[PDB]
Amino acid sequence: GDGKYGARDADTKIWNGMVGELVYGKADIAIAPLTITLVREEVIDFSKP
Amino acid sequence: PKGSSLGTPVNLAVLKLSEQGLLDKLKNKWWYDKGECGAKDSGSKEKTSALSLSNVAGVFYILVGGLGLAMLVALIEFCYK
Amino acid sequence: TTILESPYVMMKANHAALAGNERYEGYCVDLAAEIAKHCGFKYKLTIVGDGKYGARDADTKIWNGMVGELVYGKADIAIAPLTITLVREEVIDFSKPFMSLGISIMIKKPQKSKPGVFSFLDPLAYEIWMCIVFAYIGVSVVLFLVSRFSPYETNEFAIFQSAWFSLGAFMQQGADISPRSLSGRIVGGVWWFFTLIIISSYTANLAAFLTVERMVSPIESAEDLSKQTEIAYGTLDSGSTKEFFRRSKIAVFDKMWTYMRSAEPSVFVRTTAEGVARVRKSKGKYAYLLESTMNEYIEQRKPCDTMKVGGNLDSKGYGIATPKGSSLGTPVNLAVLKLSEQGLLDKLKNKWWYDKGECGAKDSGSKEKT
Amino acid sequence: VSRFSPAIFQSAWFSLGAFMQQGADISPRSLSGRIVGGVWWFFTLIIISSYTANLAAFLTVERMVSPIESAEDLSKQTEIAYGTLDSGSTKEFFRRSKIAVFDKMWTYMRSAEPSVFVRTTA
Ligand SMILES: O=c1[nH]c2cc(C(F)(F)F)c(N3CCOCC3)cc2n(CP(=O)(O)O)c1=O
Ligand SMILES: O=c1[nH]c2cc(C(F)(F)F)c(N3CCOCC3)cc2n(CP(=O)(O)O)c1=O
Ligand SMILES: CNC(=O)N1N=C(c2ccc(N)cc2)c2cc3c(cc2C[C@H]1C)OCO3
Repeated sequence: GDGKYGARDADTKIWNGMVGELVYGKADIAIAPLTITLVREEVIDFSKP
Repeated sequence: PKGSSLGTPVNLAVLKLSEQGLLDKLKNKWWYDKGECGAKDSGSKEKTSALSLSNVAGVFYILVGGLGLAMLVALIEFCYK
Repeated sequence: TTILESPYVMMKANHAALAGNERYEGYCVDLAAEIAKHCGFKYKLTIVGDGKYGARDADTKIWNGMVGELVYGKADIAIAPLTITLVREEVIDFSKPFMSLGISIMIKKPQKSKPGVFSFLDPLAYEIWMCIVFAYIGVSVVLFLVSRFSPYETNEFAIFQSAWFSLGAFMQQGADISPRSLSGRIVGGVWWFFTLIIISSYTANLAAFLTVERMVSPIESAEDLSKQTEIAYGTLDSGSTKEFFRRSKIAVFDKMWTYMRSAEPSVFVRTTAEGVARVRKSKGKYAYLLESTMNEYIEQRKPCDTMKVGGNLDSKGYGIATPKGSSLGTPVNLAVLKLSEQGLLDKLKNKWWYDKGECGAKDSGSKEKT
Repeated sequence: VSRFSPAIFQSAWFSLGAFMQQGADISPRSLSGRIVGGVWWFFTLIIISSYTANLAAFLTVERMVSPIESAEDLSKQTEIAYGTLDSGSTKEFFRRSKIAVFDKMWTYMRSAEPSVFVRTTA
């Protein structure tokens, strides 16, 4: 959506981007250059780099 | 997604593609093969080890020009009987 | 469980004194202490059996090493530099990689002093030295014509004698000419200025390289390393480094692999120390391919004559191996990322590679160019 | 290459005038003497050029030394050692310092062989 990366908002605290689409079940997988970070490993799982 | 069926198979497939060499092959395919600058860019064997030819060619040109002017002078000298 | 290898896990100077966890020091010991701080658990450091890495046998098909100790429940976790591979992910779980690596080239540090007859002409060029004689003969041929003196008036002609006079300009400052000559005055006038600029540039450039001695002569590229046979290059007798060149799809690594397979003498060595010794004894004529983690450490140790040239070739990494279905898997998987984002992993890397490295920066400035 | 038709003083006095000046022209003017003096002038030219160039190299590497009035640069060099006292406030000050300069100095003094610390000030 609108070219958003896996990022969690600060005010509304809503996950937007590929991680957001995976959290709310809108998508099944995200084969994209997504950096593995601790903030995203908590909500969605990551494969080996 | 956490608890999805595709997690482990993709986790293993990434390692399978990296150990086979397909990931590096795709990297070289879409980065260097399709790159407009295929070979090395602006890279010489070594960055000015000595002196360049264009650097002395000007002195050589002023030498040739002086020799030509001296030939002209000799041409007007022998004609004077 | 972890393997005793330099410098990841090393025994202290007083290993016999005291007991428990103080007997070991290194990178993985600080990493284990930090994991126990960010996860909270009592940990006991144990050495792997007879120093075996994570490898599955071919005949008996028995897992030996750290991976084996986790499979049969002999150990609970393996904080050790274990490479993440597909064959090991099937049996035991892996945490995110805490350090990336790749196969690199190690060569001896090149010497700068190069005395000899081949270096006196280097300050100018291969072409300028061959052009100064062309300018000299171009001046001699003009001296053949500009040698015209006043005779009452189809000439006396100049043979043999003209070349004699012409040869004089190369020795003396130039000109030579004939007395009371109008055109030779300017022939030698431009010649003297030309040779003056030439000698001035020669002396100036010679001074420039007696103060700035850099002399970086390695190609620094694997593809040109395969395109030359003077400096040999080899890997290990057995291991993933050799197998990577074996099953490689890129034509560069295939050329390197054919070169190493049809190598006389054989470029492969049994141990890593044999490759390091061959690099240190060949005086820059041998190269050794090995993982970058060991290449950098050998470069950071005495006698500092080894150097890691170029970059990595493949993308692999070390990760903490956890047993399948263990409680510590996910907390360690998250703690690794937490330590990487804080910067403690890179801080330990700089601590145990460069800070404690025998090869210091060396005194700033200084005078070693006599 | 001179008159040698069989002690000769003629060819013993001409020799030094070509070593000094530039060329090889005396009373005789022979081409063979030109090629004797032809390589000599180039040889001595290379010699004087290299002498002047190296002299510039030692007038350039003599005034590029750093005296260093700043402690930070004193820590960046290891030929000239620097130390404090075995016990006192100076050593504890280098111990509990938050600036990376004094921390580098403290690590240098802590991992010093031979020991840079002394018992007394004298
Ligand atoms: O998983 C593996 N991890 C490894 C880790 C290391 C080290 F760098 F020490 F950590 C080394 N060495 C490199 C330098 O020489 C001494 C041992 C070998 C490893 N091997 C064997 P390979 O098959 O030759 O790669 C593995 O299999
Ligand atoms: O309050 C303090 N005032 C101090 C005053 C002086 C002096 F300069 F002589 F006045 C000295 N010396 C400097 C040269 O070495 C001989 C004695 C030490 C002092 N110390 C000990 P510190 O713990 O090493 O600083 C103090 O504690
Ligand atoms: C003791 N000599 C020495 O250390 N070198 N040789 C000189 C050199 C000095 C004098 C003369 N006459 C010729 C060469 C040289 C020439 C160069 C150059 C670098 C040097 C420095 C080293 C190789 O880079 C390009 O050219």
